[PDB]
Amino acid sequence: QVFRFYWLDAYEDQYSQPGVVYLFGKVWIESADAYVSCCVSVKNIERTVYLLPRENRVQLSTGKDTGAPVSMMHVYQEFNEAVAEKYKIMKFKSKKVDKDYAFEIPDVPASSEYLEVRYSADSPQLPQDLKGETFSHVFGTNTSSLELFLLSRKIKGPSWLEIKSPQLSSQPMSWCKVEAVVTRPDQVSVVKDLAPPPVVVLSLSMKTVQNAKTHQNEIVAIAALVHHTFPLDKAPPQPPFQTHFCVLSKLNDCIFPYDYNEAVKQKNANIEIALTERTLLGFFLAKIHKIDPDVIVGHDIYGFDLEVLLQRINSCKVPFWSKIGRLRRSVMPKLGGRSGFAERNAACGRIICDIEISAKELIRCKSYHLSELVHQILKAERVVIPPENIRNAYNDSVHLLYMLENTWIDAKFILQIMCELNVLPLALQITNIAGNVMSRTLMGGRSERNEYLLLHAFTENNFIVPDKPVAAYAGGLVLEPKVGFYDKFILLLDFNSLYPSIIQEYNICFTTVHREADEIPELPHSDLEMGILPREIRKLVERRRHVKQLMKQPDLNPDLYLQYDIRQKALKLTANSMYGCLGFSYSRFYAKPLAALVTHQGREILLHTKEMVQKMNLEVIYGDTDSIMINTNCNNLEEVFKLGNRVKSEINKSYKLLEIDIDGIFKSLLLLKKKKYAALTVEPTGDGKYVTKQELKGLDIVRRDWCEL
DNA sequence: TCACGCAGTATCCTGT
RNA sequence: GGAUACUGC
Ligand SMILES: Nc1nc2c(ncn2[C@H]2C[C@H](O)[C@@H](COP(=O)(O)OP(=O)(O)OP(=O)(O)O)O2)c(=O)[nH]1
Ligand SMILES: [Mg+2]
Ligand SMILES: [Mg+2]
Repeated sequence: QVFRFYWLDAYEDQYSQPGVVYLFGKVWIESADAYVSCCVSVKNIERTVYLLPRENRVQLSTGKDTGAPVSMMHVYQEFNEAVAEKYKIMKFKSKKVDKDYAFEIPDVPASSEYLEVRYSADSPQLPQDLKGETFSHVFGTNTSSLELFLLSRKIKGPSWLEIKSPQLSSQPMSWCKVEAVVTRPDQVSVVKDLAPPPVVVLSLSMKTVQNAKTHQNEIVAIAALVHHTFPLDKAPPQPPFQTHFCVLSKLNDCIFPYDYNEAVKQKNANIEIALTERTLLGFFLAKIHKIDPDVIVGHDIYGFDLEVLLQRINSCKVPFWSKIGRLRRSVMPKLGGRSGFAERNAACGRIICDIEISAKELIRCKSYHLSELVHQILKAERVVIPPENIRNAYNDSVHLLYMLENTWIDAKFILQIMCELNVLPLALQITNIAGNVMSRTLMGGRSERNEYLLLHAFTENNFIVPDKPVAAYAGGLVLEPKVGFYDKFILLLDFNSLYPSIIQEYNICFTTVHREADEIPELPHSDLEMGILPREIRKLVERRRHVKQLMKQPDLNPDLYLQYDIRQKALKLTANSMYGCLGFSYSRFYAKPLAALVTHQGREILLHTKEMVQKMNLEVIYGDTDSIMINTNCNNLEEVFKLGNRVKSEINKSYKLLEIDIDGIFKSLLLLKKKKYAALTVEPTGDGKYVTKQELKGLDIVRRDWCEL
């Protein structure tokens, strides 16, 4: 009876079905002794709102303070008599909860006794600014259903969930193989310490042609590579694809060169030849339904691939468009909108991986075209089929087969790139750390991840989170450089996780600093307890540190090492974003004061460090917001290292959690301008010997807007 | 429906 | 005064 399944994606429709969340994932079946797709519909996720009592009764804001003390009974009576009837709410359940609060709404105390009202999602929605006579504010009016489910059930990222007493479905509701319905959200729980299951993956590449008359792109070939046991916690499987399927359709005008039959006969039996685009799209939809991939990967999938797929399906009236997704629906989502949210909805329940977004997030390249990505990652050369030659290729069997094989090779390249960067395992790790949905993580961006991280952190610690929204401050300090050429060892001292360590050390948090709705707030007292933001930051930092320790293992494979490096970078960025969102205008946690303070402290720190170095009678020639370059004026490497250690210790002696380390020893330096220099980093091998590696920072030579020559 | 912060260097244009 | 790029942290 207990349904144990691994959940990968969640989809909700705020307008069609209120209070229903469609989780999708994998379940284990002994009859087939394998893993099959499952769709669980959590129902009746009741709206929860919090009412804040007033200290003194106010005559509907007309007579102002009246002097009558207000208790929870007064608030409940006011809600039951006036608000409920006015806004057409039939049935609700109310209780009292003591909750804390520290955010950007004034007159809301730190810890207050709120009245929590729970009522179905079918009823209307109370206004945000609703003010009565006993309560001064209402929180949670527009909270989404998925957010409520995830936060209430403490679900963070893909994981194993147990459902008690599942129910079947009166009629089919999904294209999966197993379905269940949960009548309450309390029946779903998370079970920890279990391995992720394998997930099917389909890498697809399309080749189209632009019909000038309609200016609409028409599909002529599709290729797909499918793996049925792709892991989410281990290295990619070699080879990266198990099976494949290719479909080729004749254009609306041209005809085959009277030899396609023999060509396909002698080539292979896995190529399906169709005569009309309708048949091609139908066969593709049927194949997608049969394979049932949990991850669909491609290049420009959000931009061109899926948009053109849906457009052609609509134009050709191909039956059963919903096969492209995992939920059976009648009305297509509206074509348009920013990014690919319409495309995401069209493929609801199926994770979509655009290697362009992941490449932009993970690595840096001059261009993110497929050719450049293959050149830089896989180190291979990809041939390009001119757009004007695809149409003319329908004149010989050899050329058409070559076109189809080119599409196949493009799909293989996409899958190989996906495997190389560890897009999927890294996405899973980031999602688990943050707590968002995996599709959101793979769509790119940083705001959502930190938003959900802080949401979970605050909800777990008995807080009322804000309501979703419906050069502004000083930054770092860049010391004036002594531009020139230095032929002696240059010692670079860099701080470790500067801003996160500042947040931890000085205890900068929402609940610690006293903000007032553009001046730098005072540092919080040292007699308080560590807040939520510091603790979370610490966690992230520790994760990164552990990864670095792994990177330090001796005799490690190159590729694996690189992977670890990428991971480190990701985590660092996450922490930095946890800082930066504090000054993000459109963030759910806009706390510009706090961020300002952070930066200010950083500046102070740098200043102090510089002063100390000068008190040691050394020379300081550069520094960018956490670093100092010292002209050792020496040529004995060992001695330089000694000095490093010395100053390092000295600096550390002033701080508890902050740390400074030797970020590099430059044999020679060419310091041109602020944030523009070159050097020969010294990597010691042992016995006093060392190798030199060229390093450039900010020079035009490392910019993409100049001719390669 | 979206989207991390700020400091800094380089190039180019201002008619109806 | 403005506009367009992309480095640094
Ligand atoms: N908001 C934001 N801030 C950043 C980003 N990159 C760097 N910073 C800021 C915050 C960092 O604490 C500060 C110091 O830069 P670093 O590159 O030396 O990183 P950090 O010291 O945090 O760690 P590390 O020296 O690599 O161990 O610069 C970023 O991508 N976003
Ligand atoms: Mg640093
Ligand atoms: Mg000026």
